[PDB]
Amino acid sequence: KELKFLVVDDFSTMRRIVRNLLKELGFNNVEEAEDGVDALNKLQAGGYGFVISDWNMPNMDGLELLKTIRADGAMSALPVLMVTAEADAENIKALAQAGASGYVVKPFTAATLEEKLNKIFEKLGM
Amino acid sequence: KELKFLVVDDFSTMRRIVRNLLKELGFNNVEEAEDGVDALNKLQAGGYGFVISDWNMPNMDGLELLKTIRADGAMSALPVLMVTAEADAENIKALAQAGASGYVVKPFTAATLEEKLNKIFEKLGM
Amino acid sequence: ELKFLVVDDFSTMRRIVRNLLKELGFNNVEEAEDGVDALNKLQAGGYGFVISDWNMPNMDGLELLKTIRADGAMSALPVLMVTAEADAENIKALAQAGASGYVVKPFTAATLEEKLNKIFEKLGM
Amino acid sequence: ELKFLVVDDFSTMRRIVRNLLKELGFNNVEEAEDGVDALNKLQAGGYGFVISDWNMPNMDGLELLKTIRADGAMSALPVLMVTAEADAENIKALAQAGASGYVVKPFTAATLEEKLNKIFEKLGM
Repeated sequence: KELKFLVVDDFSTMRRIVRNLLKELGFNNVEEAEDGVDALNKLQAGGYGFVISDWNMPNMDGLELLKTIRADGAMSALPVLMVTAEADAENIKALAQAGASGYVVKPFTAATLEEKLNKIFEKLGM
Repeated sequence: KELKFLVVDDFSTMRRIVRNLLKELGFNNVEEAEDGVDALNKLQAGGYGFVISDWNMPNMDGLELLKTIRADGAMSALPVLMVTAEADAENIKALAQAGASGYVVKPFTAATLEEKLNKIFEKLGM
Repeated sequence: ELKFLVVDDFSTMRRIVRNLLKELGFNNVEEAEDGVDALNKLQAGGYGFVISDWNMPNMDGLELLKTIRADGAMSALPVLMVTAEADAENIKALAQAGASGYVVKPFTAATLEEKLNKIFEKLGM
Repeated sequence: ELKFLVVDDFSTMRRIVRNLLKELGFNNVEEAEDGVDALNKLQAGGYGFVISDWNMPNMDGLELLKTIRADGAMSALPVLMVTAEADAENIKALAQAGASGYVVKPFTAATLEEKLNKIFEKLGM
Protein backbone atom coordinates (compact mmCIF):
# COMPACT_ATOMS: atom_id res chain seq x y z
CA LYS A 1 0.00 0.00 0.00
CA GLU A 2 3.00 2.32 0.52
CA LEU A 3 4.44 1.30 -2.89
CA LYS A 4 5.10 4.24 -5.20
CA PHE A 5 3.02 4.08 -8.40
CA LEU A 6 3.53 6.02 -11.62
CA VAL A 7 0.42 6.38 -13.78
CA VAL A 8 1.13 7.20 -17.42
CA ASP A 9 -1.41 8.49 -19.94
CA ASP A 10 -1.60 11.59 -22.10
CA PHE A 11 -5.23 12.22 -21.10
CA SER A 12 -5.32 13.86 -17.69
CA THR A 13 -8.84 12.66 -16.99
CA MET A 14 -7.97 8.98 -17.41
CA ARG A 15 -4.89 9.46 -15.16
CA ARG A 16 -7.06 11.04 -12.45
CA ILE A 17 -9.49 8.13 -12.76
CA VAL A 18 -6.71 5.54 -12.30
CA ARG A 19 -5.21 7.53 -9.40
CA ASN A 20 -8.58 7.59 -7.64
CA LEU A 21 -9.36 3.91 -8.20
CA LEU A 22 -5.94 3.22 -6.65
CA LYS A 23 -6.86 5.41 -3.67
CA GLU A 24 -10.13 3.48 -3.38
CA LEU A 25 -8.01 0.31 -3.01
CA GLY A 26 -5.72 1.80 -0.35
CA PHE A 27 -2.78 2.87 -2.55
CA ASN A 28 -2.10 6.55 -1.89
CA ASN A 29 1.51 6.97 -3.12
CA VAL A 30 0.84 7.80 -6.81
CA GLU A 31 2.58 10.06 -9.32
CA GLU A 32 1.59 10.93 -12.90
CA ALA A 33 3.39 11.27 -16.28
CA GLU A 34 2.13 12.42 -19.72
CA ASP A 35 3.90 10.00 -22.08
CA GLY A 36 6.77 7.51 -22.31
CA VAL A 37 9.39 10.30 -22.32
CA ASP A 38 8.10 12.16 -19.26
CA ALA A 39 7.73 8.82 -17.49
CA LEU A 40 11.29 7.66 -18.15
CA ASN A 41 12.53 11.02 -16.91
CA LYS A 42 10.62 10.45 -13.65
CA LEU A 43 11.63 6.81 -13.24
CA GLN A 44 15.31 7.73 -13.59
CA ALA A 45 14.88 9.89 -10.50
CA GLY A 46 14.15 6.60 -8.71
CA GLY A 47 11.85 5.43 -5.92
CA TYR A 48 9.08 3.87 -8.03
CA GLY A 49 7.80 0.36 -7.46
CA PHE A 50 5.00 0.02 -10.00
CA VAL A 51 4.05 1.52 -13.36
CA ILE A 52 0.59 1.60 -14.91
CA SER A 53 0.79 2.71 -18.54
CA ASP A 54 -1.56 3.26 -21.41
CA TRP A 55 -0.91 1.52 -24.73
CA ASN A 56 -1.16 4.66 -26.92
CA MET A 57 0.66 7.92 -26.17
CA PRO A 58 2.73 10.55 -28.06
CA ASN A 59 6.53 10.52 -28.42
CA MET A 60 6.93 7.09 -26.83
CA ASP A 61 3.93 4.81 -26.39
CA GLY A 62 3.30 2.09 -23.82
CA LEU A 63 5.00 -0.81 -25.61
CA GLU A 64 8.06 1.34 -26.39
CA LEU A 65 8.18 2.53 -22.78
CA LEU A 66 7.93 -1.06 -21.53
CA LYS A 67 10.71 -2.30 -23.78
CA THR A 68 12.96 0.57 -22.66
CA ILE A 69 12.34 -0.10 -18.93
CA ARG A 70 13.05 -3.82 -19.41
CA ALA A 71 16.42 -3.00 -20.98
CA ASP A 72 17.47 -0.58 -18.22
CA GLY A 73 19.56 -2.25 -15.50
CA ALA A 74 18.31 0.23 -12.86
CA MET A 75 14.65 -0.78 -13.36
CA SER A 76 14.59 -3.88 -15.52
CA ALA A 77 12.28 -5.89 -13.29
CA LEU A 78 9.86 -3.06 -12.42
CA PRO A 79 6.20 -4.23 -12.57
CA VAL A 80 4.34 -2.75 -15.54
CA LEU A 81 0.54 -3.07 -15.95
CA MET A 82 -0.49 -2.07 -19.45
CA VAL A 83 -3.85 -0.40 -20.02
CA THR A 84 -5.40 -1.12 -23.42
CA ALA A 85 -8.77 -0.32 -24.99
CA GLU A 86 -9.16 -3.77 -26.60
CA ALA A 87 -7.65 -7.20 -25.88
CA ASP A 88 -6.37 -7.98 -29.38
CA ALA A 89 -4.68 -11.38 -29.77
CA GLU A 90 -1.59 -9.78 -31.40
CA ASN A 91 -1.52 -7.08 -28.72
CA ILE A 92 -1.72 -9.62 -25.91
CA LYS A 93 1.16 -11.57 -27.54
CA ALA A 94 3.23 -8.44 -28.17
CA LEU A 95 2.69 -7.48 -24.54
CA ALA A 96 3.76 -10.95 -23.47
CA GLN A 97 6.84 -10.87 -25.68
CA ALA A 98 7.82 -7.43 -24.36
CA GLY A 99 7.73 -8.47 -20.68
CA ALA A 100 4.54 -6.76 -19.44
CA SER A 101 3.50 -7.83 -15.93
CA GLY A 102 -0.13 -7.83 -17.02
CA TYR A 103 -2.80 -5.85 -18.85
CA VAL A 104 -6.24 -4.37 -18.21
CA VAL A 105 -8.91 -3.25 -20.70
CA LYS A 106 -10.38 0.20 -20.10
CA PRO A 107 -12.78 1.32 -18.81
CA PHE A 108 -12.23 -0.83 -15.74
CA THR A 109 -13.51 -0.87 -12.19
CA ALA A 110 -11.66 -0.76 -8.88
CA ALA A 111 -12.54 -4.42 -8.58
CA THR A 112 -10.98 -5.45 -11.90
CA LEU A 113 -7.92 -3.38 -10.99
CA GLU A 114 -7.66 -5.09 -7.59
CA GLU A 115 -7.67 -8.57 -9.06
CA LYS A 116 -5.02 -7.57 -11.63
CA LEU A 117 -2.76 -6.05 -8.98
CA ASN A 118 -3.06 -9.06 -6.67
CA LYS A 119 -2.11 -11.49 -9.46
CA ILE A 120 1.02 -9.49 -10.26
CA PHE A 121 2.02 -9.11 -6.60
CA GLU A 122 1.64 -12.84 -6.07
CA LYS A 123 3.60 -13.78 -9.21
CA LEU A 124 6.48 -11.52 -8.17
CA GLY A 125 6.21 -12.45 -4.52
CA MET A 126 5.29 -9.12 -2.95
CA LYS B 1 10.48 3.11 13.30
CA GLU B 2 10.91 -0.66 13.14
CA LEU B 3 11.77 -0.84 9.43
CA LYS B 4 14.03 -3.89 9.00
CA PHE B 5 17.57 -2.91 7.94
CA LEU B 6 20.38 -5.05 6.52
CA VAL B 7 23.87 -3.59 7.05
CA VAL B 8 26.44 -5.05 4.65
CA ASP B 9 30.21 -4.75 5.07
CA ASP B 10 33.06 -7.25 5.40
CA PHE B 11 34.60 -5.24 8.28
CA SER B 12 32.70 -6.20 11.47
CA THR B 13 33.75 -2.99 13.19
CA MET B 14 31.99 -0.83 10.59
CA ARG B 15 28.83 -3.00 10.65
CA ARG B 16 28.67 -2.57 14.45
CA ILE B 17 29.21 1.21 14.18
CA VAL B 18 26.33 1.58 11.64
CA ARG B 19 24.05 -0.65 13.73
CA ASN B 20 24.72 1.52 16.76
CA LEU B 21 24.16 4.79 14.93
CA LEU B 22 20.77 3.45 13.73
CA LYS B 23 19.91 2.50 17.33
CA GLU B 24 20.80 6.07 18.29
CA LEU B 25 18.34 7.24 15.60
CA GLY B 26 15.59 4.89 16.81
CA PHE B 27 15.92 2.00 14.36
CA ASN B 28 16.39 -1.19 16.33
CA ASN B 29 15.42 -3.82 13.76
CA VAL B 30 18.84 -4.40 12.11
CA GLU B 31 20.59 -7.50 10.70
CA GLU B 32 24.12 -7.87 9.30
CA ALA B 33 25.79 -9.50 6.25
CA GLU B 34 29.53 -9.94 5.45
CA ASP B 35 29.51 -9.40 1.65
CA GLY B 36 27.07 -9.27 -1.27
CA VAL B 37 26.62 -13.07 -1.48
CA ASP B 38 25.65 -13.35 2.19
CA ALA B 39 23.40 -10.27 1.83
CA LEU B 40 21.60 -11.67 -1.18
CA ASN B 41 21.03 -14.94 0.63
CA LYS B 42 19.42 -12.97 3.46
CA LEU B 43 17.33 -10.73 1.21
CA GLN B 44 15.97 -13.86 -0.53
CA ALA B 45 14.41 -14.75 2.82
CA GLY B 46 12.40 -11.54 2.52
CA GLY B 47 11.38 -9.16 5.27
CA TYR B 48 13.79 -6.27 4.69
CA GLY B 49 12.92 -2.67 4.06
CA PHE B 50 16.27 -0.93 3.68
CA VAL B 51 19.84 -1.86 2.76
CA ILE B 52 23.02 -0.04 3.74
CA SER B 53 25.96 -1.51 1.89
CA ASP B 54 29.66 -0.79 1.62
CA TRP B 55 31.16 -0.23 -1.83
CA ASN B 56 34.13 -2.58 -1.27
CA MET B 57 33.49 -6.24 -0.42
CA PRO B 58 34.86 -9.63 -1.50
CA ASN B 59 32.85 -12.07 -3.69
CA MET B 60 30.23 -9.45 -4.64
CA ASP B 61 30.78 -5.78 -3.87
CA GLY B 62 28.31 -2.97 -3.28
CA LEU B 63 27.72 -2.05 -6.94
CA GLU B 64 27.26 -5.67 -8.05
CA LEU B 65 24.88 -6.31 -5.12
CA LEU B 66 22.87 -3.16 -5.99
CA LYS B 67 22.61 -4.21 -9.63
CA THR B 68 21.45 -7.69 -8.65
CA ILE B 69 18.77 -6.30 -6.29
CA ARG B 70 17.43 -3.95 -9.01
CA ALA B 71 17.09 -6.87 -11.42
CA ASP B 72 14.71 -8.61 -9.00
CA GLY B 73 10.95 -8.02 -9.34
CA ALA B 74 10.17 -7.73 -5.62
CA MET B 75 13.26 -5.66 -4.73
CA SER B 76 12.98 -3.28 -7.67
CA ALA B 77 12.35 -0.41 -5.29
CA LEU B 78 14.20 -1.63 -2.16
CA PRO B 79 16.06 1.39 -0.71
CA VAL B 80 19.83 0.97 -0.93
CA LEU B 81 22.22 3.47 0.69
CA MET B 82 25.77 3.04 -0.52
CA VAL B 83 28.64 3.70 1.88
CA THR B 84 31.87 4.86 0.27
CA ALA B 85 35.33 6.08 1.34
CA GLU B 86 35.33 9.09 -1.02
CA ALA B 87 32.73 10.98 -3.07
CA ASP B 88 34.42 10.58 -6.46
CA ALA B 89 32.37 11.94 -9.40
CA GLU B 90 32.87 8.65 -11.31
CA ASN B 91 31.56 6.50 -8.44
CA ILE B 92 28.63 8.82 -7.83
CA LYS B 93 27.56 8.73 -11.50
CA ALA B 94 27.92 4.93 -11.47
CA LEU B 95 25.72 4.75 -8.36
CA ALA B 96 23.03 6.99 -9.86
CA GLN B 97 22.99 4.97 -13.08
CA ALA B 98 22.66 1.74 -11.12
CA GLY B 99 19.69 3.07 -9.12
CA ALA B 100 21.23 3.60 -5.68
CA SER B 101 18.83 5.44 -3.34
CA GLY B 102 21.76 7.53 -2.18
CA TYR B 103 25.28 7.40 -0.80
CA VAL B 104 27.22 8.51 2.29
CA VAL B 105 30.95 8.93 2.79
CA LYS B 106 32.54 7.30 5.82
CA PRO B 107 33.32 8.10 8.53
CA PHE B 108 29.91 9.68 9.17
CA THR B 109 27.95 10.79 12.23
CA ALA B 110 24.43 9.92 13.39
CA ALA B 111 23.37 13.38 12.25
CA THR B 112 24.68 12.81 8.71
CA LEU B 113 23.10 9.35 8.58
CA GLU B 114 19.75 10.85 9.65
CA GLU B 115 19.88 13.47 6.88
CA LYS B 116 20.61 10.81 4.26
CA LEU B 117 17.85 8.57 5.62
CA ASN B 118 15.30 11.37 5.56
CA LYS B 119 16.13 12.35 1.95
CA ILE B 120 15.61 8.73 0.87
CA PHE B 121 12.40 8.43 2.92
CA GLU B 122 10.99 11.59 1.34
CA LYS B 123 12.02 10.29 -2.08
CA LEU B 124 10.03 7.08 -1.62
CA GLY B 125 6.99 8.66 0.04
CA MET B 126 7.46 7.31 3.57
CA GLU C 1 13.03 13.52 -49.42
CA LEU C 2 16.34 13.64 -47.48
CA LYS C 3 17.49 10.06 -46.83
CA PHE C 4 18.27 9.46 -43.13
CA LEU C 5 20.31 6.66 -41.61
CA VAL C 6 19.31 5.90 -38.00
CA VAL C 7 21.99 4.03 -36.07
CA ASP C 8 21.56 2.25 -32.72
CA ASP C 9 22.08 -1.33 -31.55
CA PHE C 10 18.82 -1.09 -29.56
CA SER C 11 16.17 -1.86 -32.17
CA THR C 12 13.40 -0.24 -30.12
CA MET C 13 15.15 3.14 -30.16
CA ARG C 14 15.65 2.96 -33.94
CA ARG C 15 11.88 2.51 -34.38
CA ILE C 16 11.12 5.38 -32.00
CA VAL C 17 13.41 7.71 -33.97
CA ARG C 18 12.01 6.52 -37.32
CA ASN C 19 8.49 7.15 -35.97
CA LEU C 20 9.29 10.69 -34.82
CA LEU C 21 10.95 11.49 -38.16
CA LYS C 22 7.84 10.27 -40.01
CA GLU C 23 5.73 12.40 -37.67
CA LEU C 24 7.91 15.32 -38.80
CA GLY C 25 7.37 14.37 -42.46
CA PHE C 26 10.57 12.46 -43.31
CA ASN C 27 9.67 9.04 -44.71
CA ASN C 28 13.01 8.17 -46.37
CA VAL C 29 14.69 6.42 -43.45
CA GLU C 30 17.08 3.45 -43.17
CA GLU C 31 18.50 1.75 -40.07
CA ALA C 32 21.91 0.36 -39.08
CA GLU C 33 22.79 -1.52 -35.88
CA ASP C 34 26.28 -0.18 -35.13
CA GLY C 35 29.07 1.99 -36.58
CA VAL C 36 30.46 -0.73 -38.87
CA ASP C 37 27.02 -1.62 -40.25
CA ALA C 38 26.34 2.09 -40.79
CA LEU C 39 29.60 2.59 -42.73
CA ASN C 40 28.85 -0.42 -44.94
CA LYS C 41 25.55 1.23 -45.96
CA LEU C 42 26.95 4.76 -46.19
CA GLN C 43 29.42 3.53 -48.84
CA ALA C 44 26.65 3.25 -51.45
CA GLY C 45 26.08 7.00 -51.23
CA GLY C 46 22.72 8.76 -51.29
CA TYR C 47 22.46 9.54 -47.58
CA GLY C 48 21.97 13.13 -46.52
CA PHE C 49 21.73 12.90 -42.70
CA VAL C 50 22.87 10.51 -39.95
CA ILE C 51 21.40 10.13 -36.43
CA SER C 52 23.60 7.93 -34.26
CA ASP C 53 23.66 6.70 -30.67
CA TRP C 54 26.79 7.26 -28.59
CA ASN C 55 27.31 3.72 -27.28
CA MET C 56 27.33 0.75 -29.68
CA PRO C 57 29.45 -2.44 -30.03
CA ASN C 58 31.97 -2.99 -32.91
CA MET C 59 32.25 0.78 -33.52
CA ASP C 60 30.63 3.41 -31.29
CA GLY C 61 29.06 6.75 -32.20
CA LEU C 62 32.07 8.96 -31.59
CA GLU C 63 34.24 6.58 -33.62
CA LEU C 64 31.63 6.52 -36.40
CA LEU C 65 31.55 10.35 -36.45
CA LYS C 66 35.32 10.59 -36.67
CA THR C 67 35.39 8.04 -39.51
CA ILE C 68 32.74 9.95 -41.46
CA ARG C 69 34.51 13.30 -41.01
CA ALA C 70 37.83 11.77 -42.07
CA ASP C 71 36.29 10.29 -45.23
CA GLY C 72 36.65 12.59 -48.26
CA ALA C 73 33.63 11.05 -49.96
CA MET C 74 31.32 12.08 -47.11
CA SER C 75 33.27 14.37 -44.81
CA ALA C 76 30.51 16.97 -44.47
CA LEU C 77 27.60 14.59 -43.86
CA PRO C 78 25.34 16.01 -41.10
CA VAL C 79 25.55 13.87 -37.97
CA LEU C 80 23.25 14.29 -34.95
CA MET C 81 24.58 12.36 -31.98
CA VAL C 82 22.14 10.89 -29.46
CA THR C 83 23.48 10.71 -25.90
CA ALA C 84 22.12 9.57 -22.53
CA GLU C 85 24.09 12.16 -20.58
CA ALA C 86 24.64 15.80 -21.54
CA ASP C 87 28.07 15.57 -19.90
CA ALA C 88 30.20 18.67 -20.55
CA GLU C 89 33.00 16.16 -21.16
CA ASN C 90 30.97 14.46 -23.92
CA ILE C 91 29.79 17.75 -25.40
CA LYS C 92 33.46 18.75 -25.77
CA ALA C 93 34.48 15.56 -27.59
CA LEU C 94 31.38 15.82 -29.85
CA ALA C 95 32.14 19.36 -30.90
CA GLN C 96 35.82 18.48 -31.30
CA ALA C 97 34.98 15.51 -33.52
CA GLY C 98 32.63 17.70 -35.56
CA ALA C 99 29.12 16.56 -34.63
CA SER C 100 26.47 18.70 -36.32
CA GLY C 101 24.66 18.67 -32.98
CA TYR C 102 23.44 16.37 -30.22
CA VAL C 103 20.23 15.49 -28.39
CA VAL C 104 19.78 13.81 -24.99
CA LYS C 105 17.51 10.77 -24.88
CA PRO C 106 14.72 10.22 -24.20
CA PHE C 107 13.39 13.09 -26.34
CA THR C 108 10.14 14.27 -27.85
CA ALA C 109 9.23 14.97 -31.46
CA ALA C 110 9.36 18.70 -30.69
CA THR C 111 12.94 18.55 -29.39
CA LEU C 112 14.03 16.43 -32.36
CA GLU C 113 12.45 18.93 -34.74
CA GLU C 114 14.22 21.85 -33.01
CA LYS C 115 17.56 20.02 -33.28
CA LEU C 116 17.01 19.23 -36.96
CA ASN C 117 15.89 22.80 -37.65
CA LYS C 118 19.04 24.24 -36.08
CA ILE C 119 21.28 22.10 -38.32
CA PHE C 120 19.25 22.70 -41.49
CA GLU C 121 19.35 26.45 -40.90
CA LYS C 122 23.11 26.40 -40.28
CA LEU C 123 23.78 24.49 -43.51
CA GLY C 124 21.39 26.61 -45.57
CA MET C 125 18.93 23.77 -46.10
CA GLU D 1 45.81 -20.15 -19.15
CA LEU D 2 42.79 -22.41 -19.74
CA LYS D 3 40.37 -20.34 -21.83
CA PHE D 4 36.96 -19.99 -20.19
CA LEU D 5 33.66 -18.89 -21.71
CA VAL D 6 31.18 -17.39 -19.19
CA VAL D 7 27.59 -17.52 -20.45
CA ASP D 8 24.66 -15.61 -18.89
CA ASP D 9 22.30 -13.01 -20.31
CA PHE D 10 22.76 -10.92 -17.12
CA SER D 11 25.99 -8.98 -17.75
CA THR D 12 26.51 -8.23 -14.06
CA MET D 13 26.73 -11.94 -13.26
CA ARG D 14 29.22 -12.55 -16.11
CA ARG D 15 31.48 -9.82 -14.68
CA ILE D 16 31.11 -11.32 -11.17
CA VAL D 17 32.09 -14.81 -12.39
CA ARG D 18 34.98 -13.30 -14.39
CA ASN D 19 36.17 -11.41 -11.27
CA LEU D 20 36.10 -14.64 -9.24
CA LEU D 21 38.12 -16.55 -11.86
CA LYS D 22 40.71 -13.77 -12.05
CA GLU D 23 40.93 -13.97 -8.28
CA LEU D 24 41.57 -17.73 -8.59
CA GLY D 25 44.30 -17.00 -11.15
CA PHE D 26 42.26 -17.61 -14.32
CA ASN D 27 42.75 -14.58 -16.57
CA ASN D 28 41.77 -15.97 -19.98
CA VAL D 29 37.99 -15.45 -19.98
CA GLU D 30 35.49 -14.51 -22.70
CA GLU D 31 31.74 -13.92 -22.41
CA ALA D 32 28.54 -14.90 -24.27
CA GLU D 33 24.96 -13.65 -23.78
CA ASP D 34 23.02 -16.89 -24.30
CA GLY D 35 23.31 -20.40 -25.70
CA VAL D 36 23.33 -19.34 -29.36
CA ASP D 37 25.99 -16.64 -28.86
CA ALA D 38 28.08 -19.19 -26.88
CA LEU D 39 27.95 -21.80 -29.66
CA ASN D 40 28.96 -19.18 -32.24
CA LYS D 41 31.85 -18.18 -29.91
CA LEU D 42 32.97 -21.79 -29.44
CA GLN D 43 33.47 -21.88 -33.24
CA ALA D 44 36.37 -19.37 -33.09
CA GLY D 45 38.04 -22.17 -31.14
CA GLY D 46 40.50 -22.72 -28.33
CA TYR D 47 38.01 -22.90 -25.46
CA GLY D 48 38.78 -25.23 -22.58
CA PHE D 49 35.97 -24.61 -20.11
CA VAL D 50 32.35 -23.39 -20.14
CA ILE D 51 30.35 -21.91 -17.25
CA SER D 52 26.70 -21.22 -18.14
CA ASP D 53 23.54 -20.12 -16.48
CA TRP D 54 20.53 -22.40 -16.47
CA ASN D 55 18.03 -19.83 -17.73
CA MET D 56 18.67 -17.67 -20.80
CA PRO D 57 16.67 -16.57 -23.87
CA ASN D 58 17.22 -17.97 -27.41
CA MET D 59 18.86 -21.10 -25.95
CA ASP D 60 19.02 -21.92 -22.25
CA GLY D 61 21.74 -23.67 -20.27
CA LEU D 62 20.32 -27.18 -20.55
CA GLU D 63 19.91 -26.90 -24.32
CA LEU D 64 23.45 -25.48 -24.61
CA LEU D 65 24.87 -28.42 -22.65
CA LYS D 66 22.88 -30.85 -24.81
CA THR D 67 24.19 -29.22 -28.01
CA ILE D 68 27.81 -29.28 -26.82
CA ARG D 69 27.50 -32.99 -25.93
CA ALA D 70 25.93 -33.79 -29.32
CA ASP D 71 28.86 -32.19 -31.16
CA GLY D 72 31.74 -34.64 -31.70
CA ALA D 73 34.33 -31.86 -31.89
CA MET D 74 33.44 -30.64 -28.37
CA SER D 75 31.87 -33.58 -26.58
CA ALA D 76 34.68 -33.57 -23.96
CA LEU D 77 34.37 -29.86 -23.14
CA PRO D 78 33.88 -29.34 -19.35
CA VAL D 79 30.63 -27.53 -18.56
CA LEU D 80 29.83 -26.10 -15.10
CA MET D 81 26.15 -25.23 -14.80
CA VAL D 82 25.02 -22.31 -12.60
CA THR D 83 21.54 -22.57 -11.10
CA ALA D 84 19.22 -20.59 -8.81
CA GLU D 85 18.21 -23.75 -6.95
CA ALA D 86 19.69 -27.23 -6.44
CA ASP D 87 16.41 -28.90 -7.43
CA ALA D 88 17.11 -32.64 -7.37
CA GLU D 89 15.00 -32.88 -10.53
CA ASN D 90 17.29 -30.31 -12.16
CA ILE D 91 20.32 -32.17 -10.81
CA LYS D 92 18.93 -35.39 -12.31
CA ALA D 93 18.60 -33.67 -15.69
CA LEU D 94 22.11 -32.23 -15.39
CA ALA D 95 23.58 -35.67 -14.70
CA GLN D 96 21.67 -37.18 -17.63
CA ALA D 97 22.90 -34.44 -19.98
CA GLY D 98 26.55 -34.80 -19.00
CA ALA D 99 27.21 -31.64 -17.00
CA SER D 100 30.65 -31.64 -15.35
CA GLY D 101 29.15 -30.11 -12.21
CA TYR D 102 26.78 -27.43 -10.96
CA VAL D 103 26.90 -24.50 -8.54
CA VAL D 104 24.02 -22.58 -6.95
CA LYS D 105 24.24 -18.81 -7.20
CA PRO D 106 25.05 -16.54 -5.58
CA PHE D 107 28.39 -18.08 -4.71
CA THR D 108 31.78 -17.19 -3.27
CA ALA D 109 35.30 -17.58 -4.69
CA ALA D 110 35.87 -20.48 -2.27
CA THR D 111 32.83 -22.38 -3.52
CA LEU D 112 33.85 -21.81 -7.14
CA GLU D 113 37.39 -23.01 -6.45
CA GLU D 114 36.00 -26.11 -4.77
CA LYS D 115 33.83 -26.86 -7.79
CA LEU D 116 36.60 -26.29 -10.35
CA ASN D 117 39.10 -28.46 -8.45
CA LYS D 118 36.57 -31.28 -8.21
CA ILE D 119 36.02 -31.23 -12.00
CA PHE D 120 39.75 -30.92 -12.67
CA GLU D 121 40.49 -33.98 -10.53
CA LYS D 122 37.63 -36.02 -12.02
CA LEU D 123 38.77 -35.11 -15.56
CA GLY D 124 42.43 -35.92 -14.95
CA MET D 125 43.28 -32.28 -15.51
